[PDB]
Amino acid sequence: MREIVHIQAGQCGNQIGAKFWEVISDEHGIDPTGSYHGDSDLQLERINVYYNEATGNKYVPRAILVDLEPGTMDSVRSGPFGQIFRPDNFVFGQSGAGNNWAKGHYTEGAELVDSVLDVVRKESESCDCLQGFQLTHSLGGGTGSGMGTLLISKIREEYPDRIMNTFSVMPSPKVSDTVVEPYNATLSVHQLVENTDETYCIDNEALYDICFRTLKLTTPTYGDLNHLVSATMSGVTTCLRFPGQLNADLRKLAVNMVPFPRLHFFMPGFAPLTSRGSQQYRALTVPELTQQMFDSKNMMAACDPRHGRYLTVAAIFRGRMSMKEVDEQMLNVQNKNSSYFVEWIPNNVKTAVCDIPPRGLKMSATFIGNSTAIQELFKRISEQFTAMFRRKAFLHWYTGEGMDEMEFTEAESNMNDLVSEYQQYQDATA
Amino acid sequence: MRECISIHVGQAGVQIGNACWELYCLEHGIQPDGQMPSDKTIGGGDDSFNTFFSETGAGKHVPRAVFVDLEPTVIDEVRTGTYRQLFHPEQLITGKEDAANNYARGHYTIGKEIIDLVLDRIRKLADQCTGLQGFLVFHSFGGGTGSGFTSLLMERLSVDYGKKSKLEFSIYPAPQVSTAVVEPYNSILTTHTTLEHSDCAFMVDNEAIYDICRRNLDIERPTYTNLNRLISQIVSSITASLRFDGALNVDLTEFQTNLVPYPRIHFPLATYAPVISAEKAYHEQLSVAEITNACFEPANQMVKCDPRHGKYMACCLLYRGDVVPKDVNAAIATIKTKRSIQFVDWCPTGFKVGINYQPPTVVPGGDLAKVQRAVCMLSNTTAIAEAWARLDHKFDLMYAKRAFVHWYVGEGMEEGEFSEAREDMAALEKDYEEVGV
Amino acid sequence: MEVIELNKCTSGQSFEVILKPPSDPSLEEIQKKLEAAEERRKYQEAELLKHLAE
Amino acid sequence: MYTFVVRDENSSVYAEVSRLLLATGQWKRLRKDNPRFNLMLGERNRLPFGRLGHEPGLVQLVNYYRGADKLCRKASLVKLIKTSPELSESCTWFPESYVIYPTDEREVFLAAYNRRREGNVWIAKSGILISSEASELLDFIDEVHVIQKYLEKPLLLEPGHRKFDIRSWVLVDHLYNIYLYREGVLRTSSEPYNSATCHLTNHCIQKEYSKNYGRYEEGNEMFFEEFNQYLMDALNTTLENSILLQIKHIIRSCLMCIEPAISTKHLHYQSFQLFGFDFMVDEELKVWLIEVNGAPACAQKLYAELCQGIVDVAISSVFPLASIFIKLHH
Ligand SMILES: Nc1nc2c(ncn2[C@@H]2O[C@H](COP(=O)(O)OP(=O)(O)OP(=O)(O)O)[C@@H](O)[C@H]2O)c(=O)[nH]1
Ligand SMILES: Nc1ncnc2c1ncn2[C@@H]1O[C@H](COP(=O)(O)OP(=O)(O)CP(=O)(O)O)[C@@H](O)[C@H]1O
Ligand SMILES: Nc1nc2c(ncn2[C@@H]2O[C@H](COP(=O)(O)OP(=O)(O)O)[C@@H](O)[C@H]2O)c(=O)[nH]1
Ligand SMILES: [Ca+2]
Ligand SMILES: [Mg+2]
Ligand SMILES: [Mg+2]
Ligand SMILES: [Mg+2]
Repeated sequence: MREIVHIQAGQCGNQIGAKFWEVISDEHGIDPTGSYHGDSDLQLERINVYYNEATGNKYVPRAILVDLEPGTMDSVRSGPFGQIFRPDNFVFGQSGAGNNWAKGHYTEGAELVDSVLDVVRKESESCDCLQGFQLTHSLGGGTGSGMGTLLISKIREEYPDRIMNTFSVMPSPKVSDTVVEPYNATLSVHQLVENTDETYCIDNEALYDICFRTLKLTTPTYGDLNHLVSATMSGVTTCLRFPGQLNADLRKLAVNMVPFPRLHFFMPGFAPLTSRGSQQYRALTVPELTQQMFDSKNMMAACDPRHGRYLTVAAIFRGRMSMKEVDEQMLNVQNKNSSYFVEWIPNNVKTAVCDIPPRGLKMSATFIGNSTAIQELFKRISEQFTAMFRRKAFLHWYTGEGMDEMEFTEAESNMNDLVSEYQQYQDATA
Repeated sequence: MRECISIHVGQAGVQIGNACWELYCLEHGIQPDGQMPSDKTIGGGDDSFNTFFSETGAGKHVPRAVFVDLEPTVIDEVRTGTYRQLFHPEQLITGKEDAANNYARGHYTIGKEIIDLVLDRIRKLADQCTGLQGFLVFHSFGGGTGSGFTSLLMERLSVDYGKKSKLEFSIYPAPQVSTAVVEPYNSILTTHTTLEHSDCAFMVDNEAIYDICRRNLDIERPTYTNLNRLISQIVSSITASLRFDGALNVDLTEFQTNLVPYPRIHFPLATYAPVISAEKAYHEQLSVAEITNACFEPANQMVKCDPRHGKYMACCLLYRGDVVPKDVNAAIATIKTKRSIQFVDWCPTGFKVGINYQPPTVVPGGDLAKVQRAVCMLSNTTAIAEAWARLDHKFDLMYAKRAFVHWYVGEGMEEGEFSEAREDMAALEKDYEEVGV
Repeated sequence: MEVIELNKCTSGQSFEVILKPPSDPSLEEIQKKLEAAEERRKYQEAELLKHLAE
Repeated sequence: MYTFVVRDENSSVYAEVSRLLLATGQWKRLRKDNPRFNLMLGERNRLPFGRLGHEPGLVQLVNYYRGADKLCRKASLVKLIKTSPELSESCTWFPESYVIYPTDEREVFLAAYNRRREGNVWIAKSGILISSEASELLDFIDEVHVIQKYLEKPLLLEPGHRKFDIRSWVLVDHLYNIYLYREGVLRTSSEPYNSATCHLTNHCIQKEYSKNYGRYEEGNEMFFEEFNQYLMDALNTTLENSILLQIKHIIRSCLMCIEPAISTKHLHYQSFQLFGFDFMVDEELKVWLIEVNGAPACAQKLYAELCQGIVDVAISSVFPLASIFIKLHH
């Protein structure tokens, strides 16, 4: 009965957050009304991790919905699984954040954050043994980015001994809403490096390229992007939601994945890559899963793993398959490409198997890699940042909210430090 | 009659404990009920099996055992399992959140908050002992509880029970089933702290029994259930002398006397044979010579190493089933001429033999086949140091970069304890090399 | 090949064969270590809550 | 793809094997401390045998036999021959030897030495000292050696009246098949053997102290075809009959004696190893064993064929890709 409190902040945060709850509610046999109608006890054995029980055996997501405008949250309440959410956990303002980190972190969001922390507290008090928190948000906007990291800092103050986890969507000009996204992202990363234990880096650059090149979607929507996110999120939380030996809770995952405190930005991967309604008929063989899950084309962060080294890896296979063949294939990857795994962390690849597959598939595999190649992501954001900041472009939006140019300089420097720290261990030898 | 108390710590310790006590009950004819029809002395007894069982006025035979885990799932299965009636609640101790595969978290942070409770529950078993001789402690090297809390428990037992012996059954970490990257850290750390507090420790490498399950039981991908069923047979062989009428290893003190000349070098290598699949339709029963000779094949050892390139300090043969001394000595004579068996100059080249006419009991529906005779060799050979070397190498690789160290420091441990524990292991490897080369 | 100290009973028998002859910390100290580590945790947490206060 | 590591850079033999392996395109060399290897060309000293065979999903092989040093060290070889019943004190192909410590078999050596005086030349090996004076030999040791009977009447090669020793290369695979290389070499002395540089057939001592280095044959090295011919011409016999039968007997006796102690038949890792057996032969065409080398070099013109043989017999046998050897049957 180790509970996780979920928070979703902003448009992006609530969009994927909603899809996340749709997917796993279906995996746990919970319907839009909160009633269980599954055919396996494995579905309810660890249901308490993400759900609260009410009278009539109703299952209520331990989820808090946050935004500075009511737009997306009204869409969620009118969505398929809208009713399932605890109505009082809908915490929203009216002013919006205007894609402005400063508005979310210092002014507009500061006004709303206490209200959110009240709901968090009411949830946490009900917990038998709170593991920690998972946050879904984008880093390119204002609310999810600015207020999201504000929440994280406050939550760490009240719950300093609990694990902080995030699903952070990284901005990309291929799907850009605004030109100030590199600013918001750089300021957010600065917060994440300090105040999170585990961050899944979900790059919109990657999600777009996957949708276009692989899934052959000529005009990718956010729905096409979130089909990939929800599928990844379900996968990385499998070990948390079902019985298992490996990475069964947030802390044990952190201990396995995070050799150094600042280097906790994970590169997720998923196989097989599918589009919505594709409904493919041939299951993949265990060898096929293993080759694809490690393939660059299946990474949700636009980084080439062959350009860096793996510090740690977590692989999760779902569905009825040969655990013997899985072990063999996993051992085969490491032994065939041993150069890409740091030799000074022995046996840094851990594998889990879950009998229950995701809907629409007989076989699937989820990848979680702590690679030094993730620096490519932060480099990219840093280049976009400096291109504008060298001319102090668009800063007036931020100085108008009380921010000083120094705070940008500090944020940039810390991210450039993160990049250099990754490069340090990419060259390190035993 | 002198009582023995079994302490099962962490997931590995508990689940192995479950396997052992299940087996014990079958061997002594005790039911899940806790009833033992053969025991005509009701409510008490001075018998050899009373070393491991106490008796109630109603005639229930209760394991002198305590189960501890900093997380309730595993012990909750015991509370609801087949042998739920066997134990009483105060024996099963559980926390709320585990040590997260972190030695420092199990030793310092969470250990501090439950150590007094456990010792009190242990005290309540000891108060029911007329002549408590010592403790049998089951735990993993790799887990946070198994490593962290055990070392804390071993320190305090030496305080509250200074005169009493303490034996370990330790699970050495193997990647094929390991659940954490830092298990080499935890292993070295708990070995360093526990070394002076343990009189004799039996290491079981999960790698070895994993392959024994693949090779000899034809199990494609062994589970903990497969591993524990086999481990329990080994443990039963080792503890049979404490539970049955005999004259070899009749108390815990005799284990140290017979197998441990030097205190620090208290890690006997266990070897067991035969291991036969219950699915083998046709099987030729193996002779005394054939099973005794198998005790010198690395493929049957609890820890894979090469005793040929080390020296012996002591050896003990523990037979179960149709075995007579004449056939044993005949097998020993033949084996000595064929194999490389060199003792240290200051030890007799000999074997302490123990026979029990009752063949090995096997769990119904288990993977193991019934055999008419089996043996478990306990040999203190310097070759087991190969396992320390492997472990210390993995430790050196990670610690050179201080990888994962922050997780321990954050729990209150000082970075110095790492190098301190590593130094102790460096000396230990040095001791082994002096004695054996 | 000398057998010695042969002991027999209804349950079994034991003996020894020789092929060749030869040729601490107090309870107090423990409580200190657990408490010293506790203070280091409390210090580290205090520095965090100090940093967050800034 | 198979993988291997190199941890002995100063190995001429396995530098060539390493090159040959890569040239197949089916072998990739890793960093020396990468543990996920199929093959290990390990260091000469303190090789970590204890870390081999513990890598799931990897068949691991190494180019050395743990315990083979009992054969390849002077003092250990002596002790092995005297104390092993398979070889026995009554061993007619190994010179009379004794182990002596500076500052032990000193008493036993003198006991037999006094017997000799009433040919009594010996040799002290760790810099070497040949002398009939026991008192001088013992002094040389003090300021661990072996004292061995010096072969006063060696077979002398003509023209030159010069001595020599024979080097045989033996490859033992993971199944303990004993493979004798077709080619051997005679390390010759270029100086006339003087009863009272010309006693030591060492290639280094010859090149440095001999004026006559390389007149009779290339680098004071005679190979088997020439040596065989000479034996037919001069003595009316063959290399096979007069010498090799004894060589094959000695090689088998030594390696079969040690097999139970070093065999990796049922081990979690596997071993092969290249040995170099060094022989003298006397006037009577009687073969003697000098020593065994555990890390032998090869003759320059033989490196290619031998090294390719190691790959075919010892390595490819375990790791199949996509005879120069005489099998000494047991
Ligand atoms: N043989 C055997 N080994 C086990 C078993 N359970 C766990 N292990 C091993 O124990 C090590 C991990 O330690 P655990 O005992 O599971 O962890 P713990 O003692 O509960 O400590 P924490 O969970 O971190 O608080 C790994 O190397 C496992 O392979 C078991 O039932 N049998
Ligand atoms: N017992 C003996 N009787 C006669 N000559 C002997 C002898 N022992 C050694 N020699 C000669 O002295 C030389 C010394 O070589 P030894 O093999 O003893 O040392 P080494 O190990 O330094 C040379 P390598 O390793 O190349 O064979 C021999 O090649 C041989 O020519
Ligand atoms: N994958 C995905 N990304 C989104 C979505 N909505 C916005 N984003 C990304 O998030 C950034 C805009 O942030 P947004 O969530 O709209 O700002 P906020 O609501 O004020 O926190 C841009 O980089 C977008 O690419 C969505 O539904 N899916
Ligand atoms: Ca009784
Ligand atoms: Mg938006
Ligand atoms: Mg546990
Ligand atoms: Mg030599």
